[PDB]
Amino acid sequence: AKSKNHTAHNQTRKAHRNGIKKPKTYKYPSLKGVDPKFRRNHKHALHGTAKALAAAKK
Amino acid sequence: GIDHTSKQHKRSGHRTAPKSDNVYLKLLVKLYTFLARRTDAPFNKVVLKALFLSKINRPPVSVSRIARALKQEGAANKTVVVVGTVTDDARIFEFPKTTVAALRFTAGARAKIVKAGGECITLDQLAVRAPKGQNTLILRGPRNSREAVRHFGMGPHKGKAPRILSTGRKFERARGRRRSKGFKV
Amino acid sequence: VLKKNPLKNKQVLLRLNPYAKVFAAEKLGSKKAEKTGTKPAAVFTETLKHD
Amino acid sequence: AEQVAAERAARKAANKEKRAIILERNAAYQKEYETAERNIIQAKRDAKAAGSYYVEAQHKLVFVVRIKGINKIPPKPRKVLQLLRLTRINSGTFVKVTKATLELLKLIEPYVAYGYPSYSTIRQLVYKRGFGKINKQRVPLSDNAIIEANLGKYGILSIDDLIHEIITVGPHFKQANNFLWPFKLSNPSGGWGVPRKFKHFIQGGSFGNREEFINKLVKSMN
Amino acid sequence: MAHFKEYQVIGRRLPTESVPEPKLFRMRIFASNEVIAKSRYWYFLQKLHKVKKASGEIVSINQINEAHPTKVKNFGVWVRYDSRSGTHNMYKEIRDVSRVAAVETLYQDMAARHRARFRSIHILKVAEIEKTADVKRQYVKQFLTKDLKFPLPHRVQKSTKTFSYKRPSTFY
Amino acid sequence: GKSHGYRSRTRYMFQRDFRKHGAVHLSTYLKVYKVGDIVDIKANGSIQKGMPHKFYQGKTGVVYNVTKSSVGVIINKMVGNRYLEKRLNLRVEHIKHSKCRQEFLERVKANAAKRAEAKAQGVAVQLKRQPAQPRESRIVSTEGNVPQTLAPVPYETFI
RNA sequence: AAGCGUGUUACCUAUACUCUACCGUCAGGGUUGAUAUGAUGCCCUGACGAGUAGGCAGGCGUGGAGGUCAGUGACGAAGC
RNA sequence: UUAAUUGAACGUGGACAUUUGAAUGAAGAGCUUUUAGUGGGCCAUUUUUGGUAAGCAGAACUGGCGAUGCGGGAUGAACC
RNA sequence: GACGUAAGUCAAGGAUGCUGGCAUAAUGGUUAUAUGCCGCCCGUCUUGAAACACGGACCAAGGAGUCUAACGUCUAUGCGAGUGUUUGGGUGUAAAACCCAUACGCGUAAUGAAAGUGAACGUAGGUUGGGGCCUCGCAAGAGGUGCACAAUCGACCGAU
RNA sequence: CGUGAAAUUGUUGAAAGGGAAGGGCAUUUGAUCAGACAGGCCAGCAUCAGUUUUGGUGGCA
Ligand SMILES: [Mg+2]
Ligand SMILES: [Mg+2]
Ligand SMILES: [Mg+2]
Ligand SMILES: [Mg+2]
Ligand SMILES: [Mg+2]
Ligand SMILES: [Mg+2]
Ligand SMILES: [Mg+2]
Ligand SMILES: [Mg+2]
Ligand SMILES: [Mg+2]
Ligand SMILES: [Mg+2]
Ligand SMILES: [Mg+2]
Ligand SMILES: [Mg+2]
Ligand SMILES: [Mg+2]
Ligand SMILES: [Mg+2]
Ligand SMILES: [Mg+2]
Ligand SMILES: [Mg+2]
Ligand SMILES: [Mg+2]
Ligand SMILES: [Mg+2]
Ligand SMILES: [Mg+2]
Ligand SMILES: [Mg+2]
Ligand SMILES: [Mg+2]
Ligand SMILES: [Mg+2]
Ligand SMILES: [Mg+2]
Ligand SMILES: [Mg+2]
Ligand SMILES: [Mg+2]
Ligand SMILES: [Mg+2]
Repeated sequence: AKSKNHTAHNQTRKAHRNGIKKPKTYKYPSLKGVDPKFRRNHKHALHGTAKALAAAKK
Repeated sequence: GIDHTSKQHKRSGHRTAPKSDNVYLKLLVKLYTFLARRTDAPFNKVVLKALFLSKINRPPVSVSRIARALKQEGAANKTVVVVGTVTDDARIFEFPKTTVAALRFTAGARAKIVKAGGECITLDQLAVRAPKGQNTLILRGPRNSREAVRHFGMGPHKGKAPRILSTGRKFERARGRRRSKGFKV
Repeated sequence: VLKKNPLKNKQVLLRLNPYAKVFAAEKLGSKKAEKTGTKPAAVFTETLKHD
Repeated sequence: AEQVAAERAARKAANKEKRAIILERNAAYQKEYETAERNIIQAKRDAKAAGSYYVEAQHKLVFVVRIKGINKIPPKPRKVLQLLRLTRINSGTFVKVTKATLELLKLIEPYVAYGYPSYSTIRQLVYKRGFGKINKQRVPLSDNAIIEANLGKYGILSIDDLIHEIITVGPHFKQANNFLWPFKLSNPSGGWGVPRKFKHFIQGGSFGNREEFINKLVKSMN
Repeated sequence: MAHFKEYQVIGRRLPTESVPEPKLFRMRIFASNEVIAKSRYWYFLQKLHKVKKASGEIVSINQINEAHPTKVKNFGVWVRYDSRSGTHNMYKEIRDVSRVAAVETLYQDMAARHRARFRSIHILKVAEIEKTADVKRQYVKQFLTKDLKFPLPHRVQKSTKTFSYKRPSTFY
Repeated sequence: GKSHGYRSRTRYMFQRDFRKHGAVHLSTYLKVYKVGDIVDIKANGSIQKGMPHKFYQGKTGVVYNVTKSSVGVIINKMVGNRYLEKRLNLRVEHIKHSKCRQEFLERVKANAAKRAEAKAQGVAVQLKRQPAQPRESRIVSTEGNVPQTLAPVPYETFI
């Protein structure tokens, strides 16, 4: 026997009953998908700034 | 009729009492309910809420965690407060002399603290000597190192632990876990 | 325990608004305006009565 | 001898000085109101005397009453009505008029009646149906100290100070208006004056902008 | 709406740098109150000039009183109205003591004889006919004959009671 | 049966503009993109490589990666009842700087200058923007501007 | 016209709106050197109350078991 | 990476404050685990496909009935 | 708060004052009946049941999410880098209660198909937050420390 | 042949009854019933308070 094929009826009411949410930004997002050459050199740049600050502060 | 913006009659969802029937715990709660009401020190309200917590929500605090906390500069003479159990840790070979206030001490933890010259104190004696939590260091154990937490949020590419009885070869290490067999998660 | 409405219950009206006593005494709710005698210009009256 | 008398004498004298302050501020407001209204009346007369027209400054404040029930409301009007705090039928609130708010009134016209409230209607509304939102609770004003303890940091020490901030839409209108719990009005005491409410006021119904006739409607409901 | 009221409504486009002091257009509007009069003003300026309520401004609204409320006048009225199948112009004559009640009579007449709602009527013009023999409709012309007098036969008296003991008369 | 290929229903969206076919002008290639730049997505049907899917047409995102010929863009996409982070590899042709960000920076500069000059005098110099306000009162004279207008007009067929 | 078009008022009455009380629920608070011993207590303040499928909570009732009431009972238990 | 501290990314240190950068509201906000039922729908306005049409079949957005009594439409799941 | 110079009073954080009848079926409750208005038969499947859909003539008694092995989340409790006496042994007032050795299980190490190898550069790291605590401040606030937790970049173990 | 329920039934008593009966709210009538005099029941007037409804009249713009 035949029945309903598709409908988006009630779908926005379900979606809104728990408040369609933004993706909750952070400082320092994941560096996923960044260019590997930059990422490799960023590692050494951060290592050097860690040395410089540690020597500066102690 | 009222166009309700918020769910009606919603409970706070926070414990307002220990689920425990321990009479001594309820006496400690009677004490810190008074102190949280009659003082404005935030320490008393924090301890009260910690007194309500469940077991998984008050993990053990190790003596070595306490000793690391005492290595914080300017903290070496602070009364460590643990609303829970303090366990022993043989991985530390030099324990400092300090006063630790906790709900429960293990035999090893108490012996280590006392052998260091320190003191083990109940929360009511802490309330007597530091009514506003003066010079106190509240420590908490690691909540997310529970075995059960490994399995939360399981799914493709999530990298959590599958709920599984037997481990090793033949137990979920095949199609779905390597490209040679279908795909990899 | 009981909301006594100002605008009646003169006592509550005086607990709020101490100026109500001066208002009633000086009849500031029935204040006469000074009789000035300006007259609209002819262009206004003609425009108003225009068909 | 707990020295209750010193506390009582200081506290009564403090009450007298606060009441002297409120008294002189209510007198100044009354001067400001009457001077303003006479200024517009004379300015209209002088423009007519000179062959000109005095275009009265557009109204800065509206009072809005939700006149429609809760069921069967589309979601955009439903959201705007919630943001105007009109969560039930015959609830009313004050809105400061800008483009950002006139567009909201445009979205909720078929569900509300609004217009421009006079001083008398604001006073009677605050005096009879005036409640403050204090620590999430609806508190009857009923005393000036309740207002000063919650809006004194904006310079609002009395119920008349609050009315002044509302009608002369002052720098702290927003704080003062939100402090006021949305007025819960009755049905009109002599009826709505129409056979069918849910047509525009222009069309012979009840809703939409009915600018100065909002005073008669609100007075009947208050 | 105890009756209509006649308002003069003067408005203009909003002034700009290009054109300060615009032209000040004015209409006479028959409306139940100020709000409807202003609405009718904009609705009619909608059809004549490029302007709407948002690009314009109401300079003045003033009620217009009858110069002589207690003088009986013959009014000629030009109306435009929409019937169910098209738009039609007509001219009618109404005898009464004021423009506002003549227009009130006119709306009642249009509703009764043509089922034309206030929605579907434009008052093009109202003007008193200052001379007899310029009156053209016979239903108003019959009332201008010299020494006019008619009886009111079959007077029906209103009874406050439910039962009468007299078997009444309709004399007059 | 149905059809849901990658570029379905893009007949008009990926059109070139009228009399605007051909090679892409060199400005789009000389524009510089840094991480954090806010960019608008509009696909160029001439450049078939590195195209955004049709969902991202008209979407505005943030640059997170810069490569030789392309830019990594983060877009927030409503999937069901939440938003998901999407990362797009788009060549520079399908990308332009968003003028919203440039104009906001202009306001930030102007706020700084106004704050700096206000520190000399005039505390609380109203940095925030305001919604358009109701008009003040005004006097409209009839000198050379006497009101004069007609009534509604009669009906004519015009045909 | 107690019909049709239109206009004006008065008037009728919903579990809706305003105020008051009582019940319950939720929330926010108060209360210990006799809280003039009920602190899962007492008290203050505000808001709220539709409901299938379903979830949860606090209670009521039945057969048997440990403890207590040194409980009831042939001067009448239980059952009806 | 640049011809080249030229840049890139991350930073040390210093300056800025509640009109801190529109309005309105905000009922606490954020977050986690776990598990029920459900996975036949139907109806109204508007958009809309097949069809002469259907109380027909099929989609869009919204509001409803289902799950809902109450006043009104005599009567009636959905209309007011 | 008001009034009064003060005494004190008041309609000012919720009714008092004066007077009468009766003290019983008088008010009230219960019940039968009458009157006005209203009220379709429950249960069930169903988009939709009062249905010309099904089960049900009546009554009593009986009558349907149980126990078990293994397990997930949550909670209580004991002990805690451990934990579990009860297979068994000792003992007993004898299927109870009480006591106990060696093991064994799970945990304290992972990873690789496997052979195998196997966890501190550092105050067990850096950055951003972070309750609480500390110091200075009437306070706001500022500074120090910052457990849990969150994001992120590293370091270490195994595989490649 | 302990107790001895319900369905169903006889008798007596009460009551109602023009094509069902039963039910809800309210009250009348009949029958029936509890408790209190160390204030229990029902009312009336006055001065107030809270919320309202309907009049009269004054002063202003
Ligand atoms: Mg289906
Ligand atoms: Mg009435
Ligand atoms: Mg296609
Ligand atoms: Mg009629
Ligand atoms: Mg309910
Ligand atoms: Mg039993
Ligand atoms: Mg017996
Ligand atoms: Mg099914
Ligand atoms: Mg169903
Ligand atoms: Mg109806
Ligand atoms: Mg009908
Ligand atoms: Mg109906
Ligand atoms: Mg009776
Ligand atoms: Mg019926
Ligand atoms: Mg069927
Ligand atoms: Mg049924
Ligand atoms: Mg069947
Ligand atoms: Mg059968
Ligand atoms: Mg059977
Ligand atoms: Mg049974
Ligand atoms: Mg027997
Ligand atoms: Mg027998
Ligand atoms: Mg029987
Ligand atoms: Mg018969
Ligand atoms: Mg009956
Ligand atoms: Mg009264």
